[PDB]
Amino acid sequence: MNLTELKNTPVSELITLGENMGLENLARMRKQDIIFAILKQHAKSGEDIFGDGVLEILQDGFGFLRSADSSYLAGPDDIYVSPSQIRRFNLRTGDTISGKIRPPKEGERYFALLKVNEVNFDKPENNKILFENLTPLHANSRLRMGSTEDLTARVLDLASPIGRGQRGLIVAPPKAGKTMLLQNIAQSIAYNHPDCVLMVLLIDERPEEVTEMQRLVKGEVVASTFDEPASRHVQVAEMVIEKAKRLVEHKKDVIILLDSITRLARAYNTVVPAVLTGGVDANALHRPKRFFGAARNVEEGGSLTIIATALIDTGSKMDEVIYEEFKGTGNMELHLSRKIAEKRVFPAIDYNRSGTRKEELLTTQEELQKMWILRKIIHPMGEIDAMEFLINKLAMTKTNDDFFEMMK
Ligand SMILES: Nc1ncnc2c1ncn2[C@@H]1O[C@H](COP(=O)(O)OP(=O)(O)OP(O)(O)=S)[C@@H](O)[C@H]1O
Ligand SMILES: [Mg+2]
Repeated sequence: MNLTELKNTPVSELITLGENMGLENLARMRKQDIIFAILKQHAKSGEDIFGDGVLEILQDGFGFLRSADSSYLAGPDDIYVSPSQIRRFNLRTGDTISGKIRPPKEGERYFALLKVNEVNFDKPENNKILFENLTPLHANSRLRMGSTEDLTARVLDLASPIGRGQRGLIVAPPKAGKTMLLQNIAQSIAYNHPDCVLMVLLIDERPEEVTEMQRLVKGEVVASTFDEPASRHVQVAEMVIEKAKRLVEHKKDVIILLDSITRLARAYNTVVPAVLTGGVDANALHRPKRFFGAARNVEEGGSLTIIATALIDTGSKMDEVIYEEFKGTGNMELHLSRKIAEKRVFPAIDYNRSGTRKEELLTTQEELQKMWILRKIIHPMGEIDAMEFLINKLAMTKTNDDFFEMMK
């Protein structure tokens, strides 16, 4: 007597019951559409129907349990929540409600929630929200990150360390090795810290890039495709960040690997304007600045760390304005050099103009002391002839032995 055995299933596989049930024809029905016909059939013979989703309260006071699998897309398989059920348990957008659901009545489109079991993976008896969580520093906890796959991660913990609940900005021009850098972060965080909920968000991304990201990354991978309207690029980011805070409310750590603040801001721009400077509404930047600005280490407990990408040298006059607005709004900067990518040289990062401010407190009292040694002999070093020196003086060693036996 259940139907939550597996909801997150592939399309061709989901037709398991489509080859077992007494269904007429299922030729032109979507994946989210076919679950609706199956759920109603398991309702025809009484039974109990369990279910879960992510809360999104609409303009009219009611909400729906949006499927995290479908990147919070609106579908028929969504579970409805009444305004009465919102007041009953103090529910806000971003909540992960789970429990028994009910079949629709006559004149009802959606399936509705019946019983509430877990809110935010916890009993309905819980407190303080992210908006009033005291935010002192990013340095009390650290996300430390001999294969060549650990070469696009080794430089990071020397060039620009990643703090727990830290605002990070990756700056990259087209074709600089940006997409796989995020895939290298995702590895050096899952294969190192499998406790903090990892969310990988991609705005206005290609269909082949999202599926590859969905494959290689362990965790929540929410993304919007290029064919989708400008409004949907917002909805996903609006839903990912609203769930993230809700988890930080439970003293839990959350890391968001957002792709392109620009591509997110370009969406936030085409969805409400008024007076322009170079094709960008100056008022529109307020909404995406709230997204990136939420990244913090909470004093009471938990963290929210957003390591997002900024696009420079796109060619567009709009994209040049966006990065300028975000220059130093974060406290962690990782530049990606154009010239190092032009001559096939990877872990391509501008070590020189890529620091990670407020460092002192993120490392031990002398963990930084042997890091400023190389940092003092980079000024006379070139650009493309600076990264080759960072491989040979690293490959023959490990992490802490990088200078103890490498000082002549
Ligand atoms: N860590 C890495 N190790 C080895 N090769 C890399 C690494 N990062 C990037 N590359 C190479 O650099 C190229 C960059 O392609 P992507 O991984 O898609 O990065 P990208 O700069 O985001 O590409 P665009 O601009 O979105 S088409 C690839 O062809 C890879 O071969
Ligand atoms: Mg890419």
